[PDB]
Amino acid sequence: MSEEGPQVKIREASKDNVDFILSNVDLAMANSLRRVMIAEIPTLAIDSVEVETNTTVLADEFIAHRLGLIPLQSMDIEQLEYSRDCFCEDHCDKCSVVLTLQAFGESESTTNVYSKDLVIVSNLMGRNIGHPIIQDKEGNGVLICKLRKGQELKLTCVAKKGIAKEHAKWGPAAAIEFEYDPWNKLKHTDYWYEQDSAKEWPQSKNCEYEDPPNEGDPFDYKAQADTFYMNVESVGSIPVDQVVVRGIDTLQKKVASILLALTQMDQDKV
Amino acid sequence: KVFIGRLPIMLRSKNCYLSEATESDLYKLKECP
Amino acid sequence: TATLKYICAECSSKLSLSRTDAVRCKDCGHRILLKARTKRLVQFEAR
Amino acid sequence: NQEDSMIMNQSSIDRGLFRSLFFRSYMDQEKKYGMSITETFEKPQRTNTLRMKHGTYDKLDDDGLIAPGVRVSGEDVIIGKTTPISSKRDASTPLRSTENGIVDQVLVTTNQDGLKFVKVRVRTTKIPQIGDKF
Amino acid sequence: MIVPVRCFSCGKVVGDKWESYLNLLQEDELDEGTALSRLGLKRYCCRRMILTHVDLIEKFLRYNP
Ligand SMILES: [Zn+2]
Ligand SMILES: [Zn+2]
Ligand SMILES: [Zn+2]
Repeated sequence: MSEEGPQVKIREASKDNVDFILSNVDLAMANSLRRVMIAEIPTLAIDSVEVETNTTVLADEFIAHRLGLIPLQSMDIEQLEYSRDCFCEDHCDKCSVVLTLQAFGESESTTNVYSKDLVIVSNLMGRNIGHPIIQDKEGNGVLICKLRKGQELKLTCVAKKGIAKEHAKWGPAAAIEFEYDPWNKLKHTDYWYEQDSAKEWPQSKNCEYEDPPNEGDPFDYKAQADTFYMNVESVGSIPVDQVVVRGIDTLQKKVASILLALTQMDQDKV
Repeated sequence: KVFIGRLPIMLRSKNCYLSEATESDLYKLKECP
Repeated sequence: TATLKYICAECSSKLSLSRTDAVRCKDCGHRILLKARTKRLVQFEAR
Repeated sequence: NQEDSMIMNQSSIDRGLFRSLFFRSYMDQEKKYGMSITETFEKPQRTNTLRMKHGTYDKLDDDGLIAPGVRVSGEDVIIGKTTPISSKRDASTPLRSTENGIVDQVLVTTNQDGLKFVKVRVRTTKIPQIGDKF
Repeated sequence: MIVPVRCFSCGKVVGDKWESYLNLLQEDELDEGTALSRLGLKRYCCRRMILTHVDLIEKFLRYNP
């Protein structure tokens, strides 16, 4: 028996998912978090491509775009400042990770380019960062592009900090799930029905974990929202758990920066 | 036995090389199949 | 090394020249020819 | 989304939803004047005339063309050219004022009359913006 | 026109899963519907992504320089 208010109850686990039953909180909060997780958790991905040679069929920017979606590592990240804040005229190992990439069509039979082929050149400073997250079976992950005989492609990528607000590539999110009051004892909806509401509209896996209706009983007008069945997936860069704590955290910090301002704000004046 | 002007030929028609050609031939000719 | 310039549509092979040096390729009469990328490095945004 | 106009998930646009391409093809040849008075493809400038343009000519290699890697924008020249009269009047080809992007591939060929025929392609990636139509 | 790294809708990576799909078909001989279910593509946002892509790239790669 312990802990203040908000309390999880991990329903299941997976290197790529965290079906948990986060209960007893404000829906507002539940979501406010959900959101944070989606677009504001720091990540790391390519954001600058330097095409030296390209004979592909995918014109530069086409590739340059994918390269940015290619999930890159970021276990640490927190120890790699946003190029923008750093002082290095442009970028440096202090703010970014550099990768290489070259392919030639030796196999006169479709030579493939894979995220695995990227090559970290800048000092990794010793810290899990920049490694092309791979969840491939044969360990190739993310087919970048193809080429024929004498097709050549020479690049230079420069991954920086970033968050989903600036662009999706920095989305550690992938897709979260959300649901509550699986029976609708609050009536937050008005089921559209031709005949039987209960028939046409499928029930949910979450009905079980919550007491069914019970016709007799009147209506609860004091009904609120507790217990929310979420399912934070992930793309790699960050472990499905971090995509949740860092969510719980990132948000938290902001919620404090507000105080921080309430303070700095007072000190001032004559 | 004299020669007279030029008849701009319709593509993918009898008098067109493409009429015969296939896959390879085309792709080689750059002409999309 | 040996810097290139133009190229053949089919017999694609670095070429080059200048005014009056013909137009055809040093082989394929195919009088086409591209100008090939710049040594200069292009750059892009990963979005 | 009101009145036949939609809201479009930006997040998904990033991941590339509905991105398209766009190629344009500026072009030009070398005039003639019977008396063998012919034009030319070069990267001109002063040379008496002053009859030039306003876009950065620099992006012009010597053949009077732009390398297939360059990034064009305003009205930078894409084809330097001159006309012989009586001595260096311009006939260059600027960019689509509004448009702008990357040279995708230039090409030089003959032209029956032997004349130098040149077509130039400019690639551009257009992303779905708020005013766009679908 | 090459696989689409990640899903437009939600984002869940999908650039890798390509080769595995085409295989769980010509080889492992399955039916699209499951093939996909096999590679982790649960909800349709991701599903439609693969099931619909047209790998033109091949047809392109079959030209020249
Ligand atoms: Zn720096
Ligand atoms: Zn040739
Ligand atoms: Zn999806």
